[PDB]
Amino acid sequence: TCPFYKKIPGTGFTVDAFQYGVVEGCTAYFLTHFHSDHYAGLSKHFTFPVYCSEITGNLLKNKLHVQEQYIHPLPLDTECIVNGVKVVLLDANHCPGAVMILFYLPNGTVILHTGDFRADPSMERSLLADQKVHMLYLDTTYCSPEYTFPSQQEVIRFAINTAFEAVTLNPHALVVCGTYSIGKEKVFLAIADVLGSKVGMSQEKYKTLQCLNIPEINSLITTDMCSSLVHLLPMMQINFKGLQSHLKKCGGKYNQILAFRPTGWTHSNKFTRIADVIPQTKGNISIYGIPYSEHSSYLEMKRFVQWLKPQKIIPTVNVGTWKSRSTMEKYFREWKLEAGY
Ligand code: NI
Repeated sequence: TCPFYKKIPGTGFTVDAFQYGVVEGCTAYFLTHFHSDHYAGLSKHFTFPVYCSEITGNLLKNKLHVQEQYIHPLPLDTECIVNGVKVVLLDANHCPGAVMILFYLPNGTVILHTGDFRADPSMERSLLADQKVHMLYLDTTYCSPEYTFPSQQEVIRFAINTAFEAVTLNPHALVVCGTYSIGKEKVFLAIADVLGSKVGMSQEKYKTLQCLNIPEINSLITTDMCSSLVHLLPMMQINFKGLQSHLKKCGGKYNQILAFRPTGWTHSNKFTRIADVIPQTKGNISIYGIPYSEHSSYLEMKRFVQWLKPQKIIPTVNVGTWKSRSTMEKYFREWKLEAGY
């Protein structure tokens, strides 16, 4: 049965609700982004209207074989009308194609659903600036003050500098980057760019990336692993055994692996700046865990909400324990008292 925080009141709409069969009273299903926890249940047999971004639509058609007639892509930053309700899709600064949704209800209520997001001050100058929001359904993934992390830019600078130095010192080193879903493409693309290489990957992963419009993609990615010194592997293979084996598969082209595991958060951020990060090493294999997040830090989230000043906040993450729920509600109270709303 569909939870309440996936239902938009005063509409026949749901958000990221495909794993519950036919939702009672749902006339249109919105999908914020192409991550499995959100799309789970879509397939070729789906025959209700799905509203999403252009990129998300491309992925629905090609990867899941959803039929074209049921896919309704909307342009960003554009007032559109769905079953008589004005809607706008806004960039969520999450993975490619990820959106937030603004709903303008017939009675005058305005609702923002963030989907998954990484709050940024650039959002303070989109269509949000111009009006009040009565209800915010908020991505609360990292809603606690221990979750502090660097900017994506600082993390990429660290990665590029590390990889460039390693391959310069040993031209026979291979760089590996882990992946488990779309998102975090900048990690591997920025590395390949500095080394003068393409990123080699499986045919299935190549086809996924080709679905995303990213300009100059024929230009940065390939299925020819032999001609590439940056390889993309499943995140599960980013460990000493998986990587020893990969190295075996390369037929003596390389004698060393430097691997990156972009993670959300790790407790080393509580004690260590980006510049201080060091690898785990075993033989000729080093693994760096880097804090590349596509979700708001605590402070990013706090600033977004104190700017927006919603009348009611509905959390969409960490809602399953009484202790988590209580903790988040206590922060929301603080934020409201400090900002004067
Ligand atoms: Ni996500």
